[PDB]
Amino acid sequence: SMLKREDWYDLTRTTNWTPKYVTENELFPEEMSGARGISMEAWEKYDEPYKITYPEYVSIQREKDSGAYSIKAALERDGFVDRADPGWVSTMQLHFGAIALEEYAASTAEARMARFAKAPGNRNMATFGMMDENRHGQIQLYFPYANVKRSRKWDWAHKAIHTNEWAAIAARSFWDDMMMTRDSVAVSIMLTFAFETGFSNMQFLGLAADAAEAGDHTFASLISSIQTDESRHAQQGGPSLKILVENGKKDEAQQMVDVAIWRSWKLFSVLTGPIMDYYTPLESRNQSFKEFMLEWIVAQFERQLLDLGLDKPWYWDQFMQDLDETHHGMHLGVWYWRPTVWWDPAAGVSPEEREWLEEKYPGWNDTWGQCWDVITDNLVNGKPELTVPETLPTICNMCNLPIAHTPGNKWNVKDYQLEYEGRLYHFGSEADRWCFQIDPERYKNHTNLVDRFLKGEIQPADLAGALMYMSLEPGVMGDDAHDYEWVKAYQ
Amino acid sequence: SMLKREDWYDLTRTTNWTPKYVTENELFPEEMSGARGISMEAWEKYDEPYKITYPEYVSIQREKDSGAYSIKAALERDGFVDRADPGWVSTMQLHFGAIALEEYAASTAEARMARFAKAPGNRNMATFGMMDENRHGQIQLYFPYANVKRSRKWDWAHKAIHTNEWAAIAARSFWDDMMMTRDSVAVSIMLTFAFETGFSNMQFLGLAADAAEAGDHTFASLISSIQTDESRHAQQGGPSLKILVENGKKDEAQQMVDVAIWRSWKLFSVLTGPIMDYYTPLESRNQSFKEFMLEWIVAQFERQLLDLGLDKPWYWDQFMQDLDETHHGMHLGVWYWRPTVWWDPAAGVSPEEREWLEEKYPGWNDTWGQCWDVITDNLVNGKPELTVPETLPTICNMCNLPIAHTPGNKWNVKDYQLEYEGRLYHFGSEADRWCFQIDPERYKNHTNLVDRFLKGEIQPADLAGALMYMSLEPGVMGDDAHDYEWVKAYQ
Amino acid sequence: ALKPLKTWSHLAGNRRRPSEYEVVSTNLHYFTDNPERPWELDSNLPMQTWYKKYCFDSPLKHDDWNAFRDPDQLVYRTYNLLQDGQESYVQGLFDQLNDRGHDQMLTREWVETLARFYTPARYLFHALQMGSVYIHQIAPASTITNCATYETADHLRWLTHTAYRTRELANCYPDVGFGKRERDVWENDPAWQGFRELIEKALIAWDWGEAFTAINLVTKPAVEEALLQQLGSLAQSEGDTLLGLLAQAQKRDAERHRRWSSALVKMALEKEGNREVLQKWVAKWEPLADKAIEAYCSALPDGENAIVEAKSASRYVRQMMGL
Amino acid sequence: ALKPLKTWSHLAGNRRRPSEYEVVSTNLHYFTDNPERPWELDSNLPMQTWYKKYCFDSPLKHDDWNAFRDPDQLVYRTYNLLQDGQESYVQGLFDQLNDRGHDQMLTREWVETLARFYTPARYLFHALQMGSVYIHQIAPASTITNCATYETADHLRWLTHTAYRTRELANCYPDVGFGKRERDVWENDPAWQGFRELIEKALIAWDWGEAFTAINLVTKPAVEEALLQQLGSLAQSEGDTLLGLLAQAQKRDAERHRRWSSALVKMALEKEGNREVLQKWVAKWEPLADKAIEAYCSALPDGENAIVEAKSASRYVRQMMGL
Amino acid sequence: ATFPIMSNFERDFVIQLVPVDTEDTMDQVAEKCAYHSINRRVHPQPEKILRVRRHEDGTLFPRGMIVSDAGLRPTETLDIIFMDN
Amino acid sequence: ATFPIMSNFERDFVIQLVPVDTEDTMDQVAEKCAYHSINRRVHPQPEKILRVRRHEDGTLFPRGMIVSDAGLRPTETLDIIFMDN
Ligand SMILES: [Fe+3]
Ligand SMILES: [Fe+3]
Ligand SMILES: [Fe+3]
Ligand SMILES: [Fe+3]
Ligand SMILES: [O-]
Ligand SMILES: [O-]
Repeated sequence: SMLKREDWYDLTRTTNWTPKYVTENELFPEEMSGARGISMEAWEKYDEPYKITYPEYVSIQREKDSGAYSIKAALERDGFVDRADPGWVSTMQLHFGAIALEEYAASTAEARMARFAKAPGNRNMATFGMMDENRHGQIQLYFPYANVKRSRKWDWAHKAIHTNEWAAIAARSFWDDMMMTRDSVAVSIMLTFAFETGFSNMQFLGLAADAAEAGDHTFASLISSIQTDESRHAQQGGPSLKILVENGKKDEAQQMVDVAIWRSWKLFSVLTGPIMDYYTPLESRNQSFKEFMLEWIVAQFERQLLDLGLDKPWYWDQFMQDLDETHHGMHLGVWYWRPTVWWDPAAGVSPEEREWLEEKYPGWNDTWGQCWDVITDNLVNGKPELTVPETLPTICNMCNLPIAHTPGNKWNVKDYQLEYEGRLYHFGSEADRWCFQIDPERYKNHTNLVDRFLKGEIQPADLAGALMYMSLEPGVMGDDAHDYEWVKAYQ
Repeated sequence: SMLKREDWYDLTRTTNWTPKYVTENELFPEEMSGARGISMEAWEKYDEPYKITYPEYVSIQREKDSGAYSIKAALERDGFVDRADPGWVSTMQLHFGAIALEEYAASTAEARMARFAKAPGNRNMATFGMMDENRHGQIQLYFPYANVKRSRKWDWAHKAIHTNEWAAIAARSFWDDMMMTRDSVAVSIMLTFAFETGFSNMQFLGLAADAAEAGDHTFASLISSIQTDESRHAQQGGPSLKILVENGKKDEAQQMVDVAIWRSWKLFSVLTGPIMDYYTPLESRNQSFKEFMLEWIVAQFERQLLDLGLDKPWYWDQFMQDLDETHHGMHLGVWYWRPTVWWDPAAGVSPEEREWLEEKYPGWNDTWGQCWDVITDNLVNGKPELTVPETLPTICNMCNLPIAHTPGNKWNVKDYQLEYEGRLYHFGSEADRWCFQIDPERYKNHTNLVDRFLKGEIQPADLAGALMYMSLEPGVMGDDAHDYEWVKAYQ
Repeated sequence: ALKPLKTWSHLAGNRRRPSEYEVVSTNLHYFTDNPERPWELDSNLPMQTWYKKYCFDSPLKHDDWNAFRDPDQLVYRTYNLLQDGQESYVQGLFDQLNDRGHDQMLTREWVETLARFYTPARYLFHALQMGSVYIHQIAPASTITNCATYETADHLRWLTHTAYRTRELANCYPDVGFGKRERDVWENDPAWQGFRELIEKALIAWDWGEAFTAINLVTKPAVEEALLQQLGSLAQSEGDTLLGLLAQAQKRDAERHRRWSSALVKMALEKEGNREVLQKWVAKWEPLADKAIEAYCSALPDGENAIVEAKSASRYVRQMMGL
Repeated sequence: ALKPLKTWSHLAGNRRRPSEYEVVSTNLHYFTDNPERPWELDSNLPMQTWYKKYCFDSPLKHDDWNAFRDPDQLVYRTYNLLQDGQESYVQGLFDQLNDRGHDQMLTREWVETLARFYTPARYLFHALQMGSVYIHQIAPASTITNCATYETADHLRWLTHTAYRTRELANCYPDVGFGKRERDVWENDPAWQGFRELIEKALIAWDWGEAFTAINLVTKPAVEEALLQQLGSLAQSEGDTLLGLLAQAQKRDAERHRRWSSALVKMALEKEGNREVLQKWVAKWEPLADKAIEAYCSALPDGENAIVEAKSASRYVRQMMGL
Repeated sequence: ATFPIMSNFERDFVIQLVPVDTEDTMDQVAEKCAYHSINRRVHPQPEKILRVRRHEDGTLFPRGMIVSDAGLRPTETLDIIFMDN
Repeated sequence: ATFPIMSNFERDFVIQLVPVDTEDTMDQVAEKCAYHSINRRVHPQPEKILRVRRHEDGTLFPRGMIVSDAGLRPTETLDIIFMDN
């Protein structure tokens, strides 16, 4: 007979001891552990609410890969990818480049808690996390690999994060901040709580739904399988937050949350927002990016924060507001500067699309619509050259994204500048600037692409030079997703 | 360390002994074993060319069901079945009703060799066969079960073989003859050699290809998985045939082959032929049913028969010829009598379809085309009542299928009658009649549907009575697959 | 028009939504639709006669055998999940005890015992496989047949362990004749002739109910207690840990066969007269089983105690069903 | 325009079509793209400094660490196929020996030995898990990191067996204090302090190459010979068959960790000066391992022979790589 | 007087069950057969005359012969062919 | 004389890099900015005049002031707004 799990589980994580041959601070250096003056004994109250053990893990997970790899092989020959809507193909190419290697990096992040956390339960859960992101990294490489002979853009699933292309820098900027360069407790707050539980869990759910609506079952299955792994390590930051609040640290805990939610939101506004509201064909659109954010992301944070003894971040109302705006900007930026990315951006501004956009966001046409009026007239009138850029845009020094906002009849584009130690920084929002101000030694000598351009680091020092600098050539440089088909609606 | 299979395999099938407490004829009754005067020692040369052992089986097969059931669950919600071409839906409904329970019956057939065969290798291979058809039976029930709330026709996946509907009688007529009512050696010849190796192996391959071409991956995966099980027990009849020829029995062996190939061909001409050439949309048609038969079925038998020391059956040339004809008849029969089946038959005689039919079968329009001219004119001219029947057709007393053939400008419909012991039998071909003549005690008092009708066994004794007798009601009774859409091509 | 149903027509109005098991296993035999003409051919064919006589005319009677339900509820898919698990374990044992040099550590005396008492079981196990495969093809309902299908694969499973361990033993003790000698032991060793007779005779009981009783209720209990329980406890105490474990692993299969036989018996007892029928068949066969157990166990060490234990444990199986 | 390639750009022109392994494991770390600023933030951040110092400035040097290849070629998918197999076997053992009453049959003396020599290994095994998880996060190439990932799950695998068997032992011998006493044994038993010191000290060697050597080439060989090889042969001869088997099953993991460490060492030897570097690190740590093995094995039965055997078998591992 | 026969209509594709009367003329047999073939799957030939021959051996029945006198076995198969005499 | 600034063009959606000269007038700054916004994403307003104010504090530069005298930090962000004076 076998024991019930309940009966022996605690012994798996009864693994703390009082070092003798070396010191506690030597075995658990503060810069890696982040124990924060709170004692081993107090970290031992850490109690993960979803428990699992080695034999359960390897068993359940062999079952997941079996199914997912089996779905893949069964559908491989039908090559759905050759007849998918190109807004969808693009969606996949962006997902794989931005995510594959960051997922794999997340295993080191988990390895950070596995060695360095003073909570034994945290250390074991992180080991499974480590295993998990090894899975997400590997599979999210195996999948797009099916497609290398179709286009060089698929090579970017591997190559992206190895490049100085702007989106990639933005990506590393976020992840390195969140998970690669913080102490253990901080990783558990900023990554597993704020990002994974806060965003990527509901996002992956929605993305599988979308994939299925697009008739792409290989990818729907891929995403949907990854997602079932999430909560098992996503759970990790909650118990940390409790310990920090129950002891002397509501403020330290608070401040990390404020930082991780804002930084996540920003990445999410360039990577997911545009997709929902512009690449997804009109008639597949279940709900708007603002709606999605309100139903599935925002009320959930409020719940969690209330339940942990924390407050809404200072910027919350501003966040609320920016749901009407940020991502429209991010989309216009990406489409306008499309040769600078590795997928084809979908314009998504046909007449029908535009009345959808106006239902979901009243004011759209008399703000965002204007820039698009000009773009459109230009393509109708045979001036396509005025729809691609001759300069760089100003990049935020925190999120490494263009500084944009509301154009047209309610113009409101602001720059949240800061002079610090003889240098001028640029910020896309009050929050991005505040992230820097609370911890300037963390960001101080970093340089964004514009900085680099201006410093002579990009040579030749013109647009073709920045293309080379970003590893982009014809073949991968993005163009209009639907090859300008939607222009015919206007002649 | 583990042994190599090669090293211990023979010990798994070293299981023959010389009974003492009972007699050899008592343990192996001739009517079940069919040892045929050939000794235990001579049956022991039986050597299956594809070997497998218990741990390999349960391992490999857990892998197959995992994938197949996983594909099913992943695609369930997309409900492809609600937007599949109705010629395809029909194809599936016919497949499930005619096959599910016959596959499950095949396990008893395998159980026949497992207990009763004097070749130990045969007895073990049959055990795996037994396992296999348990799998084919079960899964081919689990699958259509997803679809019970869509139409009562799906209930026929279970109910068909329980009914006296004519197709079902035809089915039982074939299977019971082939595998349920013969001695062990005979089952191994007539089922695994002639039918499984001869027909159903290449057929299932083609049907998976078709399913995939139709964008039905659940079913493509289903069929394709079943098929990978086939050769492991399909192999069984070959070694039997060798033993019989190497000892005094080329004629007995010959005659069973002649019988099983003709009986299979007939069933295949009503169940597969019509599908290939008429339900499959025109532009999915990889090749004709005649072509398929020539490439994949006929040259293969010639090969096998030559390699075993056997000859081509007496009817071979006739078989060759009938490839131009039999199934067109079978299709016209099924469509014309469509309320008598449990799927919707596809007419498949649009202008485009008809010029395809004329490329593949020169003479089609000036023979088969004529009946269809009349059907068509009638539907154009608002006389749909002349396209459904007011009588039964003459049924063959061997294959339990209508007696039909070439109509129109080269009329050639023949009846191969026989008076035997004061009763008149009807036969659809020289071969069907000959099957009866070589072994009349096997078929003598059976009655086909027409017999039954004429004997007063069907009451009320009219068409509505035969509907009840066949368990058919509105809901399941077949109509034109595409609801007569193709009639518009003619007005 | 007829409405689409929630489930198969033959299952509608069950209150509880039918399980996978019920969906793929029930009401599948069609030969029982026409007790006068089982098969769609002439009604005097020998097979017509065989089924009428041995299935339909059995004294063991029920109005609705299709109501039978495996308590383990096995289907192919879950049979192979269970058995792949149990095979990773057994093949694991084989791999790792080899690695350890386990066969080298056994004493000559024990090796001699294996050749006599263990190896030749490949015949007895193949003959159960034949026994159970016959119940399959003659039983009156698919759910009965299915239990017998999976039990027949277990029987092959055991033949297979024995075939395997037999090479390993031959490889380790080449002079003993493992693999060559078993037929003559099966055929001529007094220790085997109790069983050999039991099984040869039970192999020609064609009536489905008498086959079930003779194979499942009588022979199996006796083979299991003698070859798994007794030789296994012996194995363990003589230093054969592999066979002590192997044997206990196979007894898992046996306990499952017992659970379904017991459920069948339980169902047969709903009808007046069946207990007497079953009790009568048991009395005809029990004496051959007693003989089997006597001739086998008496030649073992501590022989007489093995006989008392095997006799009473196998009787216990039947006592528990109410027989 | 750039042409679609046959494989990843970083793999093109390999002659042989890249394996699954090569496709999902190679060239994945991006922190090594800018040795001067690993992370996309300020270059003076403490983590920037940690990686520069402990990864980039390691004396163990190679121009292309990305060329490293697991000889076992493990990926997540095949790691879980292997380990599910090996776990069906071990969980199988646990289930079936319980059923047998195996823990009841052990002698008091042996039970006392388990509490002292076996149970407290949960600390030593958790500390290897920490050890290997650190190599993961500091190693210079993804294929190195991966070996260390799967090894860290094995280490958890072993902690888990021990945690499990520890309840079963507490359940069977409630007076002994299994599960309550291990910390004080780990902390205060002279038999453990050799290892405790070895592992506490090796746990703060931050340099990636010195961590690899101290954990994989020195501590592991010594923990494995002492706790798996020696306590397991002992277990078997004292009648603990479960632990004799359990321990041999875990040594499968250890042999795999050895195969990749050996491959790494083999690769490091392509460069002049690395042998000396590795040899130097070994000399610093070997004396702590010797002490570990002495303090543990000397307190065992036949103590001195266990020390000679464990010493020489663990040295053998290193000798075979050319060290 | 009701008597079963099997009708093999010229230019049809199928032999069929056709109940006739024992008092019917060949002409009346042919008419009860056409019902199931003409304007269903065979085009009328009104220039022509429907004749009845026994299928097994090709014997031609006069138009005016009644079923009663033809010597048919129940269920016997009959050719129904187009002629001008 | 080449001097970087960040151009926040009225009714555009994005601030952008615009290299100007230190000898340029505000008018000439505004013209080098419009190049990147007018008829790309902003509609000309030829009834109007393009003016330059400092973004941080809203100071308005006369049309005729040169970059040299404006007191700008390299990269300083400038509003380019439509007025009639
Ligand atoms: Fe992940
Ligand atoms: Fe995650
Ligand atoms: Fe099959
Ligand atoms: Fe088959
Ligand atoms: O995850
Ligand atoms: O099959």
